[PDB]
This record gives sequence, structure tokens and C-alpha cells, in this order.
Amino acid sequence: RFLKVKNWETEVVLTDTLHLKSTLETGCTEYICMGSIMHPSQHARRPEDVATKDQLFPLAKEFIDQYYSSIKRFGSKAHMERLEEVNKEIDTTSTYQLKDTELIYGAKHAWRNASRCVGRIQWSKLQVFDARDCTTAHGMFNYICNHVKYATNKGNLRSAITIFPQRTDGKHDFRVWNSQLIRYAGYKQPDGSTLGDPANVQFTEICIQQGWKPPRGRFDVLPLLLQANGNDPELFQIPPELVLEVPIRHPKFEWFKDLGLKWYGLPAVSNMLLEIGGLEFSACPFSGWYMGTEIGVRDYCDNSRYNILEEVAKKMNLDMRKTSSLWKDQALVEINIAVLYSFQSDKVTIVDHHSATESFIKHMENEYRCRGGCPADWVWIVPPMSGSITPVFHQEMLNYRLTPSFEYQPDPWNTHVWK
Amino acid sequence: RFLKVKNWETEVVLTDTLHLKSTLETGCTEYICMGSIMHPSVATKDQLFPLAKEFIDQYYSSIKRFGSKAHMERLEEVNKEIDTTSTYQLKDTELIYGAKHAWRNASRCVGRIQWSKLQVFDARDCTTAHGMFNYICNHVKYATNKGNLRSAITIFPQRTDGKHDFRVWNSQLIRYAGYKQPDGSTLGDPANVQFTEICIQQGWKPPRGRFDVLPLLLQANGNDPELFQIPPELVLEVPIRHPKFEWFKDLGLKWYGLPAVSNMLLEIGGLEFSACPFSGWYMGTEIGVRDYCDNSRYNILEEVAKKMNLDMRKTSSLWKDQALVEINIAVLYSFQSDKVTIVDHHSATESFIKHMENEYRCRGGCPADWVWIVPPMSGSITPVFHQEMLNYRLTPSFEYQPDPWNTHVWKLV
Ligand code: HEM
Ligand code: HEM
Ligand SMILES: Cc1cc(N)nc2cc(-c3cccc(CN)c3)c(F)cc12
Ligand SMILES: Cc1cc(N)nc2cc(-c3cccc(CN)c3)c(F)cc12
Ligand SMILES: C[C@H](O)[C@H](O)[C@H]1CNc2nc(N)[nH]c(=O)c2N1
Ligand SMILES: C[C@H](O)[C@H](O)[C@H]1CNc2nc(N)[nH]c(=O)c2N1
Ligand SMILES: [Zn+2]
Repeated sequence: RFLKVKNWETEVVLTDTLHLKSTLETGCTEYICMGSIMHPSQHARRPEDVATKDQLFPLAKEFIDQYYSSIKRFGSKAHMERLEEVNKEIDTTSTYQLKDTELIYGAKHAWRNASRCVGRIQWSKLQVFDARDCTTAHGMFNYICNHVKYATNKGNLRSAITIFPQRTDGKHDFRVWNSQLIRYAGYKQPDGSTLGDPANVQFTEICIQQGWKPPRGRFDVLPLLLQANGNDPELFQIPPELVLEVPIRHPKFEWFKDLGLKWYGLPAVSNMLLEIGGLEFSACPFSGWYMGTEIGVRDYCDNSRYNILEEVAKKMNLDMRKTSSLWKDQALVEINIAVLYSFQSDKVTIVDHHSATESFIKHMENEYRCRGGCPADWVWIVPPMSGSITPVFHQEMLNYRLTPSFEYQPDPWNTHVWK
Repeated sequence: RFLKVKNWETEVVLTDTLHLKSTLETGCTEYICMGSIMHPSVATKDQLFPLAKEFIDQYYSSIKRFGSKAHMERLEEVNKEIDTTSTYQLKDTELIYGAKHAWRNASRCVGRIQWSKLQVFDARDCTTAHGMFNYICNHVKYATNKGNLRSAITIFPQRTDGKHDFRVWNSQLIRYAGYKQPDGSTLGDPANVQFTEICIQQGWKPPRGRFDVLPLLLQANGNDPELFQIPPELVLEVPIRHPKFEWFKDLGLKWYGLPAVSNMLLEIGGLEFSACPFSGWYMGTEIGVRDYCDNSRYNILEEVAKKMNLDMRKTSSLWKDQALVEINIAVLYSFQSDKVTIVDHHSATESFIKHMENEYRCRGGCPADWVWIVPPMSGSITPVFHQEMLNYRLTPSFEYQPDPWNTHVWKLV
């Protein structure tokens, strides 16, 4: 059945047929909505490790069919032969291998399918680095360094994904143990408080426990912790010259630069899993450019993060006596003004939440026009500040799960059998 | 079957068993989620007993009287009525309980920590629009309480055959008129333009100004609705000024103190109360963010940013964001100075989190609509933003109904 979505600010209605292709459960039922659960479902597509032939082949035949349908070649010579080819590979190795073209289509369509991503207007501009030949942590580190250098591009950032060998039996997983390629360290204090970034206290302590000598500051770039083919992970320090960083100053308040804050320029998620025709790529660092709110709202102001609202209000001469002065809201805007101004001053790519949300509505129209729909997750698309004065707030959205996709995966130290 | 929700700021984990009690659809399916759709998707005898049995069993359970003599008698008494009359009548106790639980069950409402203190006015003896006006006037006075606002609902007879419905045509009991101009602009509140037209056509002579309190349009027993002017002295209003910007008062802005929604439908035990205006007090952002800053509303963001000298050339200045905060400060300060009840979005979200935990503890869950609970500004810095929530439809519930002018078949001339 068709389904309609409406924008209550413009009354534009869109009709969704794409959802008929959705594959995995969302977690919801007709009696219960789970649209604010972080991980609602666990509906995978095969047993975690090596499926049987009748379990893996259907998923592959699905993806190949879709890819050749994409390129106006359904049922053609290449398509029929490829099916037989994947049959014989599965028969002989219990898995199969993607062509380079199929790998790129797959990567680009996982992004296009990422319902939580406000940035997807860019989806077809992704640069894919094939690292499926990699065999060691050292090689993993080389591929990552090149990723970082390409994607940073001196501040004119470029979207990229690097794809390491697919999972095979689960014992031989490639993993980036860091959650992002570049994050700051968090240090548990003697008095019980925390220095650096609290999100990373546990990882930061794994690194120290692994032999990292922490400089023990507020903005200590963490080492890379890389796992190849199921071995114990290994530490690597990213060459500093490759880590672009922006000092936060404020266009008006000169005292702001004296708060001593900076953030890195490149967001690069490295703990997610990419899924293409039954194949699972457990290591696939991908990177873009920040929306300003990701730094200034969440990274700086969350309570279990940097928590600098506290101080920015003091230096602003604000009534911190009661909430109704809205001192939190007022500092929160100034901080985000500063992040945007600092990144733009240093000609480092960044997008504000007004431009980004506007782009996503344009993207949404585009998709409904040519594709029959566009999975979008209102809870994540709406920026965490000034929600209702952005155009996505008044936009109805359908959420559903298309493949290929990015998926979550457990932290490798919960499941790693050490050597 | 249990179900868990996590707070990702505090790691508190609550366990929802109450969700098994729902039997109303959400519009979500197993493979699509519709949690951001505004509106997803009369009874015969056969349909009615089970709904009534459901509510009566629930009521006698709530008072530790389940299976009692008085419980079984009420059930049989209810059955008799649905046979003899095709409907039935709620007791006064049942009505109060139902009214309060509909509030308790309203998943989009962040102010439900107050649910048990609802003052219920039984207006089921009403027969005419003039009767309705009297009841509403006494609702407004009382709830307003000279600025010390008190929650209250007034409940009118209930639907019978669909033909003799009571309706308040107003969407709230106090709203400002809106006049579209020949040049395309709008005077007053753009949100109420259509209802303003309806009133004018019914005979209302508008002052055609910025803050005209609309007249009540009251329908009783399925008759044509009638106009009535709320007595001006019962409409408490707050002039909006700002504690720092002495120029803010020059915007000439004011709002009414009493938010009082009147277009919804109250469902208790299969009975439909199509007129049931209810009221509480404001969260600031309802006025400061959605009333004055929604582009389709009073839209004073441009004007406020002007008078702040902000750089309005590029969005990344965040002038919009900056002007929004100041309006919302001015709203809270204005109400607190005139000692009219109001809650800011921080305090309100903190209270709802306490309320939710308590309701999991004592009730086994608490249906909540994250898309509506999260304030429309500064979301991530309020605790609900990080709170996982399960959404499902318990009854009694408040429900949406179609606008009366889209379905009313007229009588006069
Ligand atoms: C190019 C600039 C991009 C911007 C501005 C952007 C923006 C965002 C933001 C703000 C979020 C929510 C993050 C949070 O609040 O925690 C998000 C989610 C996400 N983004 Fe993007 N993104 C960009 C590029 C990319 C690329 C290149 C990929 C992968 C190819 C990607 C994949 C994702 C995924 C998979 C999620 C959510 C996954 C989940 O949790 O289920 N993004 N995006
Ligand atoms: C006393 C203080 C109250 C506060 C602070 C409050 C606050 C709110 C807010 C902010 C909303 C969202 C409105 C929007 O942003 O569009 C809401 C929705 C709602 N409130 Fe409350 N409210 C209060 C009292 C009540 C009472 C007394 C009732 C009924 C007896 C009630 C029933 C509802 C309902 C039914 C909805 C959502 C209706 C829908 O599904 O659209 N509220 N409330
Ligand atoms: C590529 C990219 C860019 C950006 N600017 N932001 C991004 C945010 C996420 C993201 C998704 C879910 C959870 C989290 C936080 N762990 C981040 C992500 F995957 C990729 C992002
Ligand atoms: C009683 C009460 C108090 C308050 N403070 N707020 C309330 C807001 C709504 C409401 C529900 C749906 C949409 C809208 C938007 N006009 C408002 C409502 F029914 C009742 C409210
Ligand atoms: C499209 C979207 O679902 C819609 O605008 C909703 C979102 N959340 C909301 N939340 C509140 N409090 N009030 C609203 O009107 C809305 N509107
Ligand atoms: C409980 C809630 O679903 C959770 O905190 C979500 C809400 N929306 C979000 N939205 C974005 N963009 N990023 C997030 O981490 C979250 N967290
Ligand atoms: Zn849902």
C-alpha cells in the first residue's frame, strides 16, 4: 500500500512506495512504537557466523539482482553469469566476493539508506577505498592514514569510506576498536571526576592498559587500536600532521578563546558494520564533515560529556540561580556560534543545522521523485537545538530498513578471546 | 513479556509491563515506523459491552474492589442499559476516574505529573448552547484563579446517535483572531484565520486588531452553533516584556494566561464525550517558540533579530537561534512578574522524568511520545532527550476528531 507523508509548514505531500522493499523489522508493532529506542531490533539476516548455502545465497541473489536492476541490465548475460559465479563461490568457500563496481554501489547505497543521517544529499559523492587485500594491523594503519589524509584534504573535506576484508567465520574479524578514528581521551580522576572526554574513559583505559603512555590532558588524541584477521589489537599513533584541529574562538566575546577549547575537523565513525548481500564488513571507517551542533551541542554540552555550559554561563554574567532565566539555552547558542565561526575562519568544511536540514528536505523530495520514498528517522534528523525553527521539524517521515545498510555491532572487547 | 527502556545519560533502566494492556493501534507496523506522523490510524450494542466491561473492570481494580458484589452489580446494570437503551451512563466516580486517566494516558503530554489533581466539572445535564456558555465561563474562572492556575475539565453530555453531538467549535477556549488582508499579510494570529472567518460569517463583528479574543462558538444537541462573548474580565492576559531589552515592550506583544483545549474527544468505556474542554498552565516554549516564532504564526523572529543588531545575512550567525532564546526569556519573565503560573521547559522535562520513573514503579509503565515530549528548542540539554520511551495507546484516552464545520449539516434558513 502507498503511504503519504506531509509537511505541515508547506502542505506538500509525498507518497511512499519504497517501503514495500523494506527487509528488517523496525522493532515496532501495530500496538507499540519503539521509534526512540536506540537499538530497537536485533533482526539480523543470518546466523552471526558462517551461514549455510540456503541462508547466504538468497541474500546475495537479492543484492546482485538489485545491482543489475540498478544498471538497466536485469536478466542480462553478466547478471545470469554472476549468479552462477556466486553460487560456485558459496559452494566452494561458504562465502563470495564482491566486484569492485558492486562494492561501490553497495557502499553508496548503505549511506543512501541510512535513515538517521541528515547529510545524505551527498550520498553518490562517496570515495570508496578498497582495502580488502589488507592482512595485518600495520596494513590497516597504512590504509587509515591514507583515508585521513585524503578526506581531510587540508580542510576542504571529502567523504570517504575504507573497506577492510569481510567477516568470514567470526574468529577472524577485522576491527577498528576506536569508535571514531580521531577522538580525545578521558581520564578518571582521583577525586572521582573526569578529565578529557568522558565518553572515552573506558576506551582510554583500555589504551593505557595496552601500553599507551597518556599525556593526560584535556584534548589527548587517542591512539588507533587495530585488529586484523582476529588477532589481538595493536596500538598506533596517528601522525599529528594528519590530524586537523580547529581552536574555538568567538566572533564577539574575546574571552572565549581563553577557555582553551579545540576540536578536530574530521568525523570518522569506525565502529559500525556495513552489510551488502549477506556479507558483513566489520571494519569500514567512514567520514564526512561535521554539522556544527554535533560538536557544540552534544560533544561540549551533554552532561556525561564535556559539560562546558557551566563555565560559558559564568563568563557571560548570567543568572544561574534558576532554570527559567534560560541561561543554559543562552550559552548553548553562543557556543555553537563560536564552533561555526572557528571552523569557517580556518576554511575547514562545516555545515550549520539550518543549511543541513534545508538540504535534507530537498534531498527528501529528490528521493520521493525518483525512488518512491526515502527512509528517515525524525528523532535523529531533527537537530538537538532549535528544533522547531528548522524545516525538518514540521516534516512527517517514514522510517524503515533497506539493504545495503550500516549496522551497529558490539564493542570488540566484550567479545574478544585474547591471545 | 517484559520490555525495557534505558536512559543514556544516567543508565537507569526501567521495565515496561503496562504495554500489554494496550489494544489500540499505533499505525506503526512491524516493518515501518510512523512515530512522526501527526495523525495515523457510532458503536452498536455488540461493540459496546466489551469496551464498557473493560473500563468497569479497570475501575473496580483501581479501587481494590475487583470481583466484589458492587463490581458484579455495576456490570449487570451496565449491560441492562446497553440492551434497553443502546448506551449507558457513567457514575460520577467513574467519570472523574476516566477523565483523570485519559490525562494520565496522553502520551504526548509532558505535564502529566499533575494528572491526579484534575478538577472535574460534570456538565452532562446541559441541554443548550447558553447552558454550555455558563459552564465554560465557570470553567475559565476557577481554572484562572487570578493567575494561580488550576487544572480542570468540563464534560458535556456525550455522543448518542452522532446526530445530537455537543461541540465547542473553538480549538482553544481563549485564542486570538486572525484576519487575512487583501495584500496577503495577516493581522493577529495566522493560526486561527479560518475560524475567524467562520465566526464573522455567523455574525461576529470583529474589532480587526492584533489581539482580539475570539468568541465562543457553542453547539448543543446537534443544533447550529451559537456565538457568545467571553466576559473580558475573565480573560487573564500577560503583556510580554523582557528583563534586559527595554525596547521589547514596544513590540506590543501579549498572550493569554490560560491554555484550554476544546476540540478533542474524551473516550471512556466506549462512550464518546465530543465536547470536553480542559485546561492547565503553559510551558513557556508553547508561547515563545511555537506561538511567536513558527513561520506560519506570529513570526517575530525577524523583528526581534533586527532590534538586536544580529547579522541576518548568513544563517551560520545563528541569529534565528539567538532571537528565539530571548523571546522565550521574555515570556517566562513576563508571566513570573505578573504571578501567572507557567513552567519552563527545563523544569517541566525534569518533572516528567520523575513522573515517568514513578509510573514505571507503581503502574508498570508510562506511554510517552518522544517526538512530542522533547521541547521544541534546546532539546539535547533537557533530560528527556536522552530518555528512551515506549509509545502505545491506553484507554480512556483523549482523541482527535474532525473539525465541526467539515461534518455539521446545517439547519437555519
Ligand atoms: C558529509 C557530511 C555528513 C554529515 C553533515 C552527516 C550528519 C549526520 C548526523 C548529525 C548524524 C547524527 C549523529 C549523532 O547525532 O550522533 C548522522 C548519522 C549517520 N550518518 Fe551521516 N553525515 C555525513 C556523512 C556521512 C557519510 C559519508 C556516511 C557513511 C557513508 C554517513 C553515515 C551515517 C550513519 C550510518 C548514521 C547513523 C547510523 C545509526 O546510528 O543507525 N554519514 N549523520
Ligand atoms: C498543567 C500543566 C500542563 C502542561 C505544562 C502541559 C503541557 C503540554 C505540552 C507542552 C503539550 C504539547 C503541546 C504542543 O507542543 O503542541 C501537551 C500536550 C497534551 N496535553 Fe498537556 N499540559 C498540561 C495539562 C494538561 C491537562 C489538564 C490535560 C487534560 C486533562 C492535558 C492533555 C494533553 C493532551 C491530551 C496533549 C496532547 C494532545 C495530542 O495528542 O495532540 N494536559 N501538554
Ligand atoms: C560520517 C559522519 C559525519 C558526521 N558529521 N556525523 C556522523 C555521525 C554518525 C553517528 C551515528 C550514530 C551514532 C553516533 C555517535 N556514536 C554517530 C555517523 F555514524 C557518521 C557521521
Ligand atoms: C491542557 C494543556 C496545557 C498546555 N500547557 N498545553 C496543552 C497543549 C495541548 C495541545 C495538544 C495538541 C496540539 C497542540 C498545539 N496547539 C496543543 C493540549 F491539548 C492541552 C494542553
Ligand atoms: C512533523 C512532526 O511530527 C510534527 O510537526 C510534530 C513534531 N513534534 C511536535 N511536538 C510538539 N510538542 N508539538 C508539535 O506540534 C509537534 N509537531
Ligand atoms: C533516547 C533517544 O532516542 C536518544 O538519546 C537519541 C535521541 N536522538 C538523537 N539524535 C541524534 N542526532 N543523536 C543522538 O545520539 C540521539 N540520541
Ligand atoms: Zn514506530
